[PDB]
Amino acid sequence: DPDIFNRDPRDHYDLLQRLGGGTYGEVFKARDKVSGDLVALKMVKMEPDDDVSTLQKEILILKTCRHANIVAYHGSYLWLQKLWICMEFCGAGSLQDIYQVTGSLSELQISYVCREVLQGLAYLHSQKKIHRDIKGANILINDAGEVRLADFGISAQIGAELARRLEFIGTPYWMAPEVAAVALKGGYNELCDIWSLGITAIELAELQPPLFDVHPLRVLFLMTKSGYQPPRLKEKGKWSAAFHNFIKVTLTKSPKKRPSATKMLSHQLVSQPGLNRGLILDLLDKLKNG
Amino acid sequence: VVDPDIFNRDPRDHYDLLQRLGGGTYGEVFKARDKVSGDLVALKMVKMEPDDDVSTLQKEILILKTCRHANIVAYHGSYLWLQKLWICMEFCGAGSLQDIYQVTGSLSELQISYVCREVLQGLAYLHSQKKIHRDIKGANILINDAGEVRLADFGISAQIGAELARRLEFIGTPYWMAPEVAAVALKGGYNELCDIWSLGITAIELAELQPPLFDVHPLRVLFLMTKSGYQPPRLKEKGKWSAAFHNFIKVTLTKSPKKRPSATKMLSHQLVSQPGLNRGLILDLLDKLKN
Ligand SMILES: Cc1c(N)cncc1-c1cc2cc(Nc3cc4n(n3)CC(=O)N(C)CC4)ncc2c(N)c1F
Ligand SMILES: CNC(=O)c1c(C(N)=O)nc2n1[C@H]1C[C@H](C1)c1ccc(C#C[C@]3(O)CCN(C)C3=O)cc1-2
Ligand code: NA
Repeated sequence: DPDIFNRDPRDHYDLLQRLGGGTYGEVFKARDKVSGDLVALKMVKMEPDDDVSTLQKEILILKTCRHANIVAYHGSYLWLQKLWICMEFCGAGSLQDIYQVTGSLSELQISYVCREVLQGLAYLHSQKKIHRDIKGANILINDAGEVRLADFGISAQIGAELARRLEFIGTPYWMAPEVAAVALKGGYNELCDIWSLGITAIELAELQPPLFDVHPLRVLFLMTKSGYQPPRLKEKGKWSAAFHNFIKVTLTKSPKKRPSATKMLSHQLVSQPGLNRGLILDLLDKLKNG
Repeated sequence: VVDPDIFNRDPRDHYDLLQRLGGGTYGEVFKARDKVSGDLVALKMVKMEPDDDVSTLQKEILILKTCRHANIVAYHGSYLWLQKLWICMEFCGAGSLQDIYQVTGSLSELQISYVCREVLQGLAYLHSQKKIHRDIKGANILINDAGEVRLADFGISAQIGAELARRLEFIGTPYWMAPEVAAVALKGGYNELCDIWSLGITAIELAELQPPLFDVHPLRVLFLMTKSGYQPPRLKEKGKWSAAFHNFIKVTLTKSPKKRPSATKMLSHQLVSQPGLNRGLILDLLDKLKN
């Protein structure tokens, strides 16, 4: 790929500190040596006997993605078999990091977050791209209180596996149509991000998604049973009917009836006036006071 | 561990390798003869390393040793020696139905009806054990010297099991995951009824010596099955086949998995329940092969 910078990222950036994990790779905070601007660098090591398809898909996803509510992609450096993905810096970290200090968010704060994530998802889905990993840990906040979607590692893995299973599909002349549809289209569509956002709205309201106490495998099994009920907000009178309805429609069980991102953006909870980053600046102020 | 019952010895202590089978189609399968008794077996060799992931093989052997049925190829055990695993199975002199019809030509309706009944019995057993074959085809249906029909090649089935095992060990935190995504993660997006469709295609293969659309690009064929107006394939020669055979093709090739009948249900279909079906039809096929 000619877009890759074939040089050492330390040519341009002072590495400052490790910021955490992600779906794969280590993320570093760094500073532009010329402008003094801050960035984050997701470093992915490519070891000798490694399939790099997932990494290549991640770069492919980001190369054509330009939307304010998606963490900006500035490019990638390949050096000493390490790929450094350079991106926009969001100084406050993830919402999950934040609410573990501040406590649960207010309804207006959640409404701003949901509106901003929905704007990002509409753009992503308009590119036939899926996030598939929406949660508080993947919603980043910068010092201005603005909302950014991050970590496409899961998205990239899904696209690489789909391309791989397709390349190694062999002769499908005996294959049933439902198997073929799964091989080409994966078994679901972008509306899974709308459900995840509804669960995130509960997360931000209650500091954990439903059934977080339950073993992950057990949770998978419960969601596939006939009696599975979409979760609800635990405290009824704490939240408006608009918030309850938002949760109800985003958590529609059938994907055939789950509304799209663009449709959800006309929902009154996220289309109401007065939603601005200042609501999140207030949250960041709670952080600043222990 | 690949299998607690592995024989930690070289199978060539006991067998002489006589010839490779499949010409690469079946992989490294070998006709082998017992050095002492002269009994013939099939040894399928798979190369192993320390770094090699053994999950698929482990699943394949688990399937073979736990799914003993009259219509599944017989499994005699596995040898591990010098980074080579050998799967020992019964030897079928005639090979697969594809081997046979490339010599004999198209099978008769009764012979195809008998194969379908026997395969459905094996599938009904497999599905009853929460197993999916997912690669039913003429090349994977063996005919032994006694004229018995036996499903084989559980490699795709093993792969599917190994993918599910890896998704669940690395499931992470699925608390934000949508129900339809959890269903695909857990159940794969389809069910054992895909095998019923594959048998319908196989019945056409045994009658015409090619599956429908064999001359169309594989990726093109895949896409067509996802288009709303996909018409399931039919038998070419209408006049050659009975109404029951056409209807059997119709029902197995129900494109909606919600309406496709199960293996046990399909066994009460008029075609595969008719009294004229007996092993002699296949022995007759073997007699034709021998001539
Ligand atoms: C079908 C198959 C798959 N798909 C994958 N892995 C193994 C087998 C598999 C093949 C067998 C083949 C034979 N015997 C014959 C006889 C002939 N062939 N093979 C082909 C050939 O080479 N000739 C020259 C024609 C006659 N016996 C037992 C087998 C067995 N137990 C298997 F599991
Ligand atoms: C103060 N700040 C951060 O703690 C930050 C930023 C930050 N920018 O500030 N990022 C992370 N963290 C931490 C660590 C972890 C959360 C993480 C994990 C994965 C990704 C990613 C990614 C991409 O797939 C590649 C490029 N791109 C636009 C993606 O989405 C970013 C981050
Ligand atoms: Na072979």
